[PDB]
Amino acid sequence: MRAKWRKKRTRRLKRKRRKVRARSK
Amino acid sequence: SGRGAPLAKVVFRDPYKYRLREEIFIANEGVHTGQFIYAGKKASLNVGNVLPLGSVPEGTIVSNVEEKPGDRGALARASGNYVIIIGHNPDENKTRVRLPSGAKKVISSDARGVIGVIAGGGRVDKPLLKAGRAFHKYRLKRNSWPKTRGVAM
Amino acid sequence: SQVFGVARIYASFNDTFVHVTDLSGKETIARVTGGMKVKADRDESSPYAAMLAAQDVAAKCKEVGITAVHVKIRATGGTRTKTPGPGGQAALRALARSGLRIGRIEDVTPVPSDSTRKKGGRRGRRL
Amino acid sequence: SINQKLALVIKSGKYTLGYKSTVKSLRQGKSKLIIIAANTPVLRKSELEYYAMLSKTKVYYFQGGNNELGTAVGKLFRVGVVSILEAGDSDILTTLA
Amino acid sequence: GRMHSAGKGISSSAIPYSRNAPAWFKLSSESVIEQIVKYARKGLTPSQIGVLLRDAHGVTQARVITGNKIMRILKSNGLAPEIPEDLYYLIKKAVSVRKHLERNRKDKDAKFRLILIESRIHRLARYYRTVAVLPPNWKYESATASALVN
Amino acid sequence: LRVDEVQGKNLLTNFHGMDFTTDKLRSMVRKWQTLIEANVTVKTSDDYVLRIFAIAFTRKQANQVKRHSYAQSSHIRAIRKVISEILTKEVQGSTLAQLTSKLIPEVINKEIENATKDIFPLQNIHVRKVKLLKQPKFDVGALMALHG
Amino acid sequence: PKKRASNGRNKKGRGHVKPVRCVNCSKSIPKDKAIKRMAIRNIVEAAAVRDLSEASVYPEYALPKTYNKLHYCVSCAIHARIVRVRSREDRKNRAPP
Amino acid sequence: AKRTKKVGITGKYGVRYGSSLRRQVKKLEIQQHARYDCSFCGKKTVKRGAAGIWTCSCCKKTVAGGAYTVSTAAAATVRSTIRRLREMVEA
Amino acid sequence: VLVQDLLHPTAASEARKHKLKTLVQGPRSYFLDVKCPGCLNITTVFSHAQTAVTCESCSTILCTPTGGKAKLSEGTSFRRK
RNA sequence: GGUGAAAUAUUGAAGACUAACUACUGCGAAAGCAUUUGCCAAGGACGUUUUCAUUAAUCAAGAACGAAAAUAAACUAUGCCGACUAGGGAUCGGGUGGUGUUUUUUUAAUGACCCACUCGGCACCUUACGAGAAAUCAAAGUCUUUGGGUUCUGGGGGGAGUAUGGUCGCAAGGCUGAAACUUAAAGGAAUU
Repeated sequence: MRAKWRKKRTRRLKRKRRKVRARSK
Repeated sequence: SGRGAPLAKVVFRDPYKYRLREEIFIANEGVHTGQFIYAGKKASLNVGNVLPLGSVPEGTIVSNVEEKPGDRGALARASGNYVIIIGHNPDENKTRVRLPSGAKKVISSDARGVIGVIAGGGRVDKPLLKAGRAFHKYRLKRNSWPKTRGVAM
Repeated sequence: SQVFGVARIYASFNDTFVHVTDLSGKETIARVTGGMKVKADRDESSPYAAMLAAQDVAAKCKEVGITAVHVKIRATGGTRTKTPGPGGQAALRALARSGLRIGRIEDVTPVPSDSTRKKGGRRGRRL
Repeated sequence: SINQKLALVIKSGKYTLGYKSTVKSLRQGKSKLIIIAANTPVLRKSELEYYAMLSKTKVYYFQGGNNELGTAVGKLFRVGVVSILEAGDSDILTTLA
Repeated sequence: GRMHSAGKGISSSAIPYSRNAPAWFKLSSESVIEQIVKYARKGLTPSQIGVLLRDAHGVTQARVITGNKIMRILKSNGLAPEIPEDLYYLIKKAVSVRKHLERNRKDKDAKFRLILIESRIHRLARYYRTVAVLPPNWKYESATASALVN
Repeated sequence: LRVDEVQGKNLLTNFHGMDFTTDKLRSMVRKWQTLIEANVTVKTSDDYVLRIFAIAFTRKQANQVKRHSYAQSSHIRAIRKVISEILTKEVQGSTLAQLTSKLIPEVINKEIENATKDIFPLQNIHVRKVKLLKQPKFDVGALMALHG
Repeated sequence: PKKRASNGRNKKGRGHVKPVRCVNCSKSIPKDKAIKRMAIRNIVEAAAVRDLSEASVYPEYALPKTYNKLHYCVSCAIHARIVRVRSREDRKNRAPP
Repeated sequence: AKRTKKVGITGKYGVRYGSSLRRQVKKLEIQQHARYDCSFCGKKTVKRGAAGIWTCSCCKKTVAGGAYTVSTAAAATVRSTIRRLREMVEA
Repeated sequence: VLVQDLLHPTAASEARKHKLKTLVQGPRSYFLDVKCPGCLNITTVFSHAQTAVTCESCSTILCTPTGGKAKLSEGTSFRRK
């Protein structure tokens, strides 16, 4: 499997951790 | 005192004796004080000047348009909007013009129309923020605001 | 040297139309589409359906009077395949083996402006 | 170029940049060249043309205004009236003006 | 390498190997001196002054007539400019792209072209204050440069 | 043509257009050569209005080797404003009567061909598609000046 | 692997070439990155030339054609058009025959 | 130093209302505030008197215009076709 | 190739190269004492002149500005050097 | 209408491609940019016996621009500037000479074309003695007989463009950017 379509799914993991900055900061 | 786009109080030199009565037009994008704004079916197509739609070309954007010649004022009069003549049928004076939402109202060739747009574009292209200046605008309009939900009454 | 009049033969893909109008197109008489003797849909594109189509119009052209029907074959339709249909070829060959005379044969195939994007997509119709 | 020509009318020529200056220069009859701007008032432009006939001057209407005709006279302010009396010894006597 | 571009053009000047000559030139050193002061007193600048002597007159080059240059000749007579020839037409052309973007603000390439003109004009004034020929604290603000060069 | 007036089952017609076929334009236009589009508007003196067009093409020369060669832009600009000039001053007056008195005998085709022939000629260059759209009204007086 | 010089289809020192409109399926793909097959057939098939000049008027006329440039898309070019998948070096030389 | 950082003339509205809104605000905000150039006397005396009113601070030259700015995308497109077709009356 | 006197080359490959690609960057051009049959004063004109050269009294054309060598105007006595 | 297969026009509003023209060809920093006429300029090859005189080459940080919906499979997969080692038919634009072909108005002058040259590129092809794993490349050559200047980056492969923060933007989103722990294979060209 090509790491290009795979890197799309890892930016989705950072979207959930970004909404965590809001509830603490 | 109670509108959005200003008005050009064009006074006319009375051709029946030495008399000068001040008549009224709408706002025209860029018109100075003392502008020789000529009015006539035989007066050339210039911005701010007025005469018959059939006595002028297609694509021409006019304002204060009226379904009848001498109405002194009908459609295409709101702040910042315009009208465009998209058809000329010299058989039975018919000038097919387009309004702001997309209307095909074919009027007379002698129907009154002044070249130019209404001075006041981008008026709603800017949010007021403060409903207080919204209260300041109705100060010289009417009480059609504030509004409520019928689910509340 | 008889009774003239155009038609405007439209032969796109999968079907064909063979009607007759006057020297303008506004006053059209005897429509009869190419499929009143065939209930197959797909079998209306081959030279078989094209032969009986120029036959259903030739018998009625000798029942009223009109004989010359100008032939203007159409490829498909502007923003389309623009390729001469399977039955738009055997339509001219059909009026020959019947007895219909032509005033002049001309081509009026609408060419697309490489615009008005044709029904398909990036890869279009694939299987 | 037309900008280079008037560059020398400033490099030696004696012109009148102003309304009272062109009135004073013409009331004497030493000025023979004037250049009005098509952007500035035409009433101002017209009195110079009506006084051009009287002082016998050759008018020319340069493209732009006084802050544009001031750019040519080599300054940073505004002036749309160049009533030149003595030229800078060039072709600016009988050019396109 | 023609700096900011990729074009490797070799179209330049090829001065003769003859430092003396002509031998077929009438007049003298006085004539070229007075005729070069005449084109500087007209406002043609050494670039245009030197070219007009090439065909209108019989001046191939200044080294082929005197030991000084048209730049160093205007210096001696006192009919020289306040700034360099390339510096004058670089600010004059940086006014055309700056005032143009004022008539056409959505010029992405003309804004980048206006920037290369000025970026180049700053590398120029970088070595000009580095050689003491013009003011050392010279601030290049094309704002007053539009009504400065004209 | 266009319908005029009918007199006892004998109706005449007048010049109100001149369209073309697709095999005519698709035949003249080939690959490796240059094509030109020239738009122009001309009116008459009988309160009549019509629009004309003109498409230009290129050719070869004596002892030609290369099967190619394009234009240089400073060629197309000149030929465009030349065709418009001759037709806008030869169609005004006596409506389509004089308009057709120069288009059928091909005066325009031999005029532009020999004019720019001093440097770069160019062959074909016709009118292609031309159609009228605005007529005066009625009046049997003006409609009789053009009859046979 | 680096084996071909035109890689996809002719592209050297640019980066944005506009596409053509496919005939059969309507697939849009660059002019010089797809295929442009010009098919020259008649208003019929190709067998009754004697029958055409015996049903209509005037001798021969000029022989009219339905010549149109049918643009395809690499996909319909190797299926609905000429295929004959060629080898390594019988892939460089440019020529239709 | 400078009073703000990225809020400018819209800071007179504290933190009330919406962010994305007050942003587009600063836009035409400055386009009526800016002592724009008066295309008559060649001097910039153009002042926003009553949305569309642009007076000249000398001899009084009040000229028609746009609400906040003096002309946008639409107002420009129009004035170009009308002046070209204006000389098309004698052409 | 392999061996040749790059010092004394033939007048052949000498006039068939660029001015800066030659062994010495010299003027591969020339000059002309062209003049109009009415004035006795000859005007020294440059090959790729560009600027239109006039006479002492009456202003006339001698060479028309071109991309390279300013073409001659109809027919005037041109003398090289 | 359609799938392998059942189940016109008398005239015009508006915009697309700016059709065809439109290709191993052009211009632009890259991204990109397909008509046309005119204004507004600009930038480039060539042209130069015009001027200055090293003004400079390459570049952390910083600065302007950026398909499409600051980013790609944005790629010539190939850093820029400089030199030199290569021929050819080409081609684009420009320059020289040709009283040559030819234009018919009258040899003219000119002009187009044809011929070699030619610079700036755009490429491709045949060899490469060289280089390169090979494929291939006048560059990936002038690299163990190793050094013209210089920017940035990689060190088994994962983790990972992820954690952490920092930092830029109205925003998505980015920039930057680990570590532990894991295994002896991953990868490239070519070949059967």
